[PDB]
Amino acid sequence: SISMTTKLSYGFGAFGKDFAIGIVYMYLMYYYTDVVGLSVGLVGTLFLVARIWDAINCPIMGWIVNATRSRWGKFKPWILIGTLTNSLVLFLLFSAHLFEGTAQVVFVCVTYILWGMTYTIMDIPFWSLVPTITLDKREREQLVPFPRFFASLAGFVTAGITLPFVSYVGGADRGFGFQMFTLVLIAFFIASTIVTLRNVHEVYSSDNGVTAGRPHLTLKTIVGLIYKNDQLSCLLGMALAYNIASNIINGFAIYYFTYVIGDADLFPYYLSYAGAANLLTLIVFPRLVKMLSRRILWAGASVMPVLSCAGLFAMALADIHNAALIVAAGIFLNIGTALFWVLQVIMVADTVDYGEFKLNIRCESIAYSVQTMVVKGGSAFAAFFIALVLGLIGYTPNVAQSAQTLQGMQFIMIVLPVLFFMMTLVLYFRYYRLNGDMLRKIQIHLLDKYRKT
Ligand SMILES: O=[N+]([O-])c1ccc(O[C@H]2O[C@H](CO)[C@H](O)[C@H](O)[C@H]2O)cc1
Repeated sequence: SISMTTKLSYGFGAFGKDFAIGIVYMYLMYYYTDVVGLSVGLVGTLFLVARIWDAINCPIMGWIVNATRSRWGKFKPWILIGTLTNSLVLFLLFSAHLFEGTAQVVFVCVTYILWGMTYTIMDIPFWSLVPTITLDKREREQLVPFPRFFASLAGFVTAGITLPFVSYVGGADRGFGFQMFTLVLIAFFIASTIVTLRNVHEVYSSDNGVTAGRPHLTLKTIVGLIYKNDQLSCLLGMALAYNIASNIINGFAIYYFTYVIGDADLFPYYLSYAGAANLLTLIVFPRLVKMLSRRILWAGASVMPVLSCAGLFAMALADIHNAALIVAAGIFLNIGTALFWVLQVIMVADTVDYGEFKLNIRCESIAYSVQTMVVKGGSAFAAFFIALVLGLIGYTPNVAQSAQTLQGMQFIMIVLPVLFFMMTLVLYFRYYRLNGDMLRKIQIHLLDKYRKT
């Protein structure tokens, strides 16, 4: 039994954790372009460089978390530090409207990077608590839905309430409203950190005496344990492919809603229905993973978005008008993404257990470093592939193109995510082994091996 209290406290921790970044991810473009007034090229270059640099930084944070011998634990201290420092840096991030000229181009450039690193400090260790809470298949299956559901809910309520709050509190001074809302986020986020730190207790931590973890390891060694843990490498590839495809699809949606108005008030309906789908499929995930195989659910996680892509491909070939097609594609995609995230967290935990099984080392921090690194690098790589595709199609001037050229660009933008999803499902079914009796073997081997000295 995982104490219902620990489940709920981890859920609220995840809520506060993703409620502090959803605003950034979603409206930092709007803030920096519509409020601060910075060139879109500057913002894009900064975002891409920062994602690459944060992805490079992630394994560094994993090494840091692994080598930290502390009282609270090897995770909670960095969780607290990252939470507080990232709260401060988020407030500073959205306080950019105050400065002007180079002074703010530096400010914006200095805060943003600091916002990305700081979050890493708390992001890697937080999820590293999943493997230490339990080692059982079904207990993980019923543990992770709580945090994933709460994170998704944070994202959607952010989308719903952030603009109303800014308009009501600040009005003309939209930047003041943004930073006041940041304060709301900080309150929820710090309270969530306190809750998770107090009520979540580590059982199978690498800082316990019976575990096989070695604190005094090098950065070369740790990053090599990604390659040695073939299952973690397979997870890296799969998650990178899934993230690249999901980022391409989300960019398509951003263009087809922001630039192409489509129909008025289609985006609110789409967002509401898609959030319902996401949160519901997260709520029923234990029942589904009992009824259907975990493998079936991963296959579905990749396939359902592919069905969305195919449907809206058909819409591209025909008239791009059906709102039902759009909202149904969103529903399918959100079901898939929820399944993916739940299964991915469980799979990172399974990979740390398999690392102890094979290499005789327990490193949670590195597996979740791979998770976050892949989140950043998927966006970066999706940008790279999109730029390659657009340059190949002849959009590299970005001045004016044939309508047929634009439609073919849409077609390719649709097919590419499908290729990446096929990559992830193919790689999962060809190389991944931690799903069945192997999971039980690793669990029993670890429990039996957990005998002092
Ligand atoms: O498609 N998006 O815009 C998008 C949504 C959520 C997100 O956050 C996830 O990746 C983070 C990595 O820093 C944290 O692991 C966090 O816990 C995850 O929920 C990242 C991007």
